[PDB]
Amino acid sequence: AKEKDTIRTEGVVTEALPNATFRVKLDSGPEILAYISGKMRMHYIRILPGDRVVVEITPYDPTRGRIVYRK
Amino acid sequence: PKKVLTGVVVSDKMQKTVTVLVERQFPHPLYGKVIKRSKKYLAHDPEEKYKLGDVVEIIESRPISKRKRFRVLRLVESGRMDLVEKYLIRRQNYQSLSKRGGKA
Amino acid sequence: PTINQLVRKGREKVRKKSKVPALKGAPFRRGVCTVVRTVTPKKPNSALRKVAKVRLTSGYEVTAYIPGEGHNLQEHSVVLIRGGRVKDLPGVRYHIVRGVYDAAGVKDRKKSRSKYGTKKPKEA
Amino acid sequence: MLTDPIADMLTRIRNATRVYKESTDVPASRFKEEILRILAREGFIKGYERVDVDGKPYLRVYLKYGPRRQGPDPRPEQVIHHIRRISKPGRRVYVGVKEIPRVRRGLGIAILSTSKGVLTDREARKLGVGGELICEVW
Amino acid sequence: GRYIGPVCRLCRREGVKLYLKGERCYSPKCAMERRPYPPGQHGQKRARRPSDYAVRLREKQKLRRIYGISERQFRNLFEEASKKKGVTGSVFLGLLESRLDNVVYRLGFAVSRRQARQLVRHGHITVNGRRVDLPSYRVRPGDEIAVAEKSRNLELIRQNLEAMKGRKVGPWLSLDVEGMKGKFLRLPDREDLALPVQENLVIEFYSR
Amino acid sequence: MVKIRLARFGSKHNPHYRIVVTDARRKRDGKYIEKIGYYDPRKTTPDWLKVDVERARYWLSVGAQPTDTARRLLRQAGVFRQE
RNA sequence: AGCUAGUUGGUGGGGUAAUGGCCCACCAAGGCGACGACGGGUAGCCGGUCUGAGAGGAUGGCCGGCCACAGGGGCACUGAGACACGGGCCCCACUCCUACGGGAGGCAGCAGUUAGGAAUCUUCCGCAAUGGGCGCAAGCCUGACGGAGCGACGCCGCUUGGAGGAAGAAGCCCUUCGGGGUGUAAACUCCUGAACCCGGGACGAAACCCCCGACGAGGGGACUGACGGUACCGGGGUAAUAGCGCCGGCCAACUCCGUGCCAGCAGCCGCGGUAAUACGGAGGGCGCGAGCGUUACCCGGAUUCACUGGGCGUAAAGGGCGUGUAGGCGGCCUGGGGCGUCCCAUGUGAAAGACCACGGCUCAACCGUGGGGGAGCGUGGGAUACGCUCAGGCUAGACG
Ligand SMILES: [Mg+2]
Ligand SMILES: [Mg+2]
Ligand SMILES: [Mg+2]
Ligand SMILES: [Mg+2]
Ligand SMILES: [Mg+2]
Ligand SMILES: [Mg+2]
Ligand SMILES: [Mg+2]
Ligand SMILES: [Mg+2]
Ligand SMILES: [Mg+2]
Ligand SMILES: [Mg+2]
Ligand SMILES: [Mg+2]
Ligand SMILES: [Mg+2]
Ligand SMILES: [Mg+2]
Ligand SMILES: [Mg+2]
Ligand SMILES: [Mg+2]
Ligand SMILES: [Mg+2]
Ligand SMILES: [Mg+2]
Ligand SMILES: [Zn+2]
Repeated sequence: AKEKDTIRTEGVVTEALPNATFRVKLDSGPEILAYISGKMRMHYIRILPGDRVVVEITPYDPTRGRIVYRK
Repeated sequence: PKKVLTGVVVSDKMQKTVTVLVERQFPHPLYGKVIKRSKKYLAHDPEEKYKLGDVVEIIESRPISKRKRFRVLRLVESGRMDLVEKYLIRRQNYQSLSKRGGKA
Repeated sequence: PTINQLVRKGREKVRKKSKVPALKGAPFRRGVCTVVRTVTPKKPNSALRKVAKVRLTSGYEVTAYIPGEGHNLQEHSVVLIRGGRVKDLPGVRYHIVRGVYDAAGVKDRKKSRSKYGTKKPKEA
Repeated sequence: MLTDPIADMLTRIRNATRVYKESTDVPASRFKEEILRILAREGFIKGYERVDVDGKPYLRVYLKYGPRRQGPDPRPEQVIHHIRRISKPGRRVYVGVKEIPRVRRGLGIAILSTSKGVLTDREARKLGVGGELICEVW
Repeated sequence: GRYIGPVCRLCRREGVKLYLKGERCYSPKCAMERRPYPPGQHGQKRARRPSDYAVRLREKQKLRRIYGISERQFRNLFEEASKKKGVTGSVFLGLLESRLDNVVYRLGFAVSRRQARQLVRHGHITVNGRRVDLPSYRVRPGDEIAVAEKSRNLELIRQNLEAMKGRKVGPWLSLDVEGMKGKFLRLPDREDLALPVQENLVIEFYSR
Repeated sequence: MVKIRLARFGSKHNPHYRIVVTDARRKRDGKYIEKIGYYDPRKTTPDWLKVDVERARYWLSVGAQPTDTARRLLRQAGVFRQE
């Protein structure tokens, strides 16, 4: 099925944590742990610690999000 | 039948009582090797009669004191500290293994 | 070892160690949710597994996995833990029975419904 | 010292036969000779005789073998494919006549030592007795 | 309770022909007649080499699906033949062949095993007089297996016992078509039965 | 007081007693001193009562005191018949 | 890793049914321990049970045997017997009554309530049967017991039908668009006839008692069922529940669609980042079937604690080396003993369960009867090869 309570809000890469991990601060309100989307990692697309990025956030855990749009 | 046993009188220090050291033998239940186990019985000797080193037959008796249910039935063979030895020395080793140790 | 050695020291029976302190070795244990967060998979997996800290009646407070398409698990929602690790979520040794207590069963299930506490779909 | 004579013998035999010696010596003892008696009887060895090596008594044990073989490794088949001590000092093995094993589905034998002498298993079973289970052989 | 459902699909899956219907299963229609392949959307696709398991599983499923019996019963029956002396393979078949519902079928009282079951259930059968409606009743040597007098007028019992005129019977049996009786002479032996089964496998399957 | 009574060994709706000799204080189905017979209240087999009368007589020879029913069954197998 | 002062023994006395440091006075200085004392932890023990090829491992509900306890602690009284679950006293805790002085309680009996918990039943019927206490007896008491009740909790039995019926409906799935599958499955015809209605209706119960007979043996008579108007019997009679798990491999069962390292699966290896037999549904299939699946725990697989039956040069594993205590092990010949060891007889190894046989209930589950097996230990008799022991001898080990 796949519910639809997902979101695409944007933000900026803050920290450059380990294993394709980032502090990404949502333009919206705060920042989340944000991990690099599979797609994106498969197509490489390095991601500097200060880029505007798109996030996929499950209301289930706003605290986390996946980076969708590369830059 | 009142169980009868045999052993060496390793202790003579009491009044009207002797310590008989009955040695037992039997196969170990799982490993089967025959193993020699043993135990001390305080046999009743009213006449002092039996002295340290003797081999006596012990006989199941009516309680005589707490921890004492055997009477010396008869002497099998007199004197033989070679056995009292084993005992004493074994005890003496104890007097070590704990914090310091016992001379070899 | 020599036979004599065996007689002396002998073999040591193995001690099994429970992998589910659902205490009192119960089959299930019920508790209350503390947090209904989400966690990331391990070594080679990616996804947002739904998880939940649980205060057990057994006194313990553990992390349980929420099986299914989508739950309705909140906070003070009473739930029943059932034990079952999850290779991707370390620190997660139990699954949460769906269809018991505050854990509503999976809606729109038509297959292994029993393992998702969802009644028989009244087919017309 | 020579810790276990009976094993020492079976081993010498096992060792010699493995390299196909014709004969082979072993320090004699009544008990040892007795066992060989069965060995000979059951046809595991050609037989044996009392000899004097360097002044002390031994027992030549004339070994026996299958015939020459074909293709690679014409080495004969063994007559004594097996032979193992069972009762060993510091681990004696006694059996009741009902607990007497049947070596190799009967094709092999086991030599017991009973108060009725040193008989094989059939001999013991027949005579309704048990004893130390000296060794199996097949 | 017993299988109940399309039966010739089993016939097909088991490859071998099973007579779970009596008539027709002789007519050019047991489907194993032009369609000896398994049921379902893949029936005609190539068969990959079956696994040791597969084989044993299938052999058992076969034998069992023949006498139409619950794995539960089938198994216990097996475990029984196992304990009893005598080559298990045989003993087992002998026991399956001792079920009342089977004999009623082996005596032409019924067209098929299923039907015989029902006859037993609806009390149309006799065992030395007293009627017995337990399809799993163990018929044993000496037992006469009649037909309910009351039922002796039933068209079915008539048609059945009619065509039975002429037809011979198993050598471990014997039936008197007149009074609609028959005796269970002896437990049939492996040779006596001609089941498309390799019971050495069925034994091995319960080995695992 | 040692007695001679029945011990229930049947099963629901299927009673089968055992004419036993047991001290008077034991559970009716407890450890008995000796069995000496059996009894099938429903006579579901030709043989539905046996009594080692040799034995009975012995126990009675020593204070055995039978239940009224136990005495019944006994009598019924000439336990006392002194012809 | 050391423990011990009533602690170990003795003499006298108390005490009990009785032996005893059980208790006491006096005397002696003993008693226990690495063959593991003392201390800590955990636990009622057993017949058995579960698993296992076995050895073994695990277990000790229900049934039978024993023990311990009866809110926690202590104590005695009465008695053949108790330190006495529905007897007594005291202390503690808790509860209820209290005119505040003081009193009353104890379901770990049946049922039931409440609490805790994932979770465990009826405040039922009966005393007819079996058994128990009292009574000369009639009889009274009996939540022991016999039954019914609820719960697929387990085991066994049984039904949802049977036979016919297209080169094969429709719908749904797939298609190489020819067709293939669901499938004789259905529809339909015919047959039988669970439920259900009617009638009959039980074994279990023959004693105690009464009469003849002497209150004996023996013979006759009477009363008595909860279950139950149930079991079962006979007549009538309806085609009349099916679900659950699984189909990547271990492992029996494959395709289309949806999704797109997401949502999710997951026991392990792993699967999912646009052709996914591994996710979600569908068609089809495999397996079981009033069950099916899950979780938990035990045995198995695991010769992965290896007695059966494992090992240590480099994988985990030789002690840094020696001297040496205890202990383990012990060359050749002969004699005594007969402790081990072997044999025979005999006693014990309860019943139940296990195994076999026959039998009872339509079968089976369940149950009855009979038979066989059974380690261990007791007693008597025997054997002596090996082991032990004792004695004698020897030089092949060792020492000089
Ligand atoms: Mg989604
Ligand atoms: Mg406890
Ligand atoms: Mg094993
Ligand atoms: Mg008194
Ligand atoms: Mg009470
Ligand atoms: Mg009564
Ligand atoms: Mg009464
Ligand atoms: Mg497969
Ligand atoms: Mg796809
Ligand atoms: Mg093992
Ligand atoms: Mg080993
Ligand atoms: Mg290894
Ligand atoms: Mg290493
Ligand atoms: Mg070294
Ligand atoms: Mg020697
Ligand atoms: Mg002896
Ligand atoms: Mg029968
Ligand atoms: Zn067919």
